[PDB]
Amino acid sequence: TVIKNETGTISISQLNKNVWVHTELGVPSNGLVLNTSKGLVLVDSSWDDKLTKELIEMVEKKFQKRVTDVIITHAHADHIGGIKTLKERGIKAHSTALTAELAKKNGYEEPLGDLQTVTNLKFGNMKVETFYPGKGHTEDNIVVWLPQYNILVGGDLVKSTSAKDLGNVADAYVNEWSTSIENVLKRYRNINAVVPGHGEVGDKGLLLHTLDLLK
Ligand SMILES: [Zn+2]
Repeated sequence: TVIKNETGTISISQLNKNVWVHTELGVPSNGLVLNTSKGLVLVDSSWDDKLTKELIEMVEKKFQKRVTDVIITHAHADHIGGIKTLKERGIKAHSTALTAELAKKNGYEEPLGDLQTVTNLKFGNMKVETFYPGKGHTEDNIVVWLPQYNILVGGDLVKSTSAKDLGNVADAYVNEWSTSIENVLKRYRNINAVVPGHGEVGDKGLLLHTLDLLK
C-alpha cells in the first residue's frame, strides 16, 4: 500500500488502520505517521526542512488532519533536519533533554526536551511510549513503542536485514549498543513489527541482527 508522491522522494505504506511508515531519500530513512483522532503524529520527520515540509504536506492532505506532534528519536541531521519547519508551523517536537542539548550544540533549533527515560503520550486514541534504552547508534537514541499495536520504531538503533554492517559509527557506542538493544528486548517481549531507521520493516529479528552486527 505504497502511496508515493510527486517525485518518489517521499513515500508512505500502511502498517495498519492508523499507522503508516514514512520513507524519504536524502540512503532511505524511515519514520512513522500516526493517524490519531486529534491530528497526525510523526515519529521522526526528515533529512531537511524541504522534505519535512513535503512530508507534512503530503500527510495532511491524505489524512485530512494536521501534523500536531513529532517525536525526534535522535539529534542527528537526518532526524532533526526539519526542526525549523516543525517549530515555525507550531508542531510540537518531542525529544529527550539529551537530544535537545545535542540539537542545540550542533546549531539546531531545539525540540522540547520533554521525554524522559520512559514517557507515555496519548494522542486522541493513540498511545505512544518513548523509551530511552541507552546508547547505541548515538548516545541519545530512543525507540518508540505503540503498545496498542506492539509496534516498535527502533530508529537507527535497529538495522534492517539488508544492513550488513553498523553504518555511521562516528557517534556510536558499539560497546553499549548491545545492552541497549537487550534493554529493548526485555522491555518489549512481544513485538509484532519493528521499523528500523533505514530499510524494510521486520520483527524482533532486526534486534537479533543488530546484535550480531555488533560482534
Ligand atoms: Zn543517526
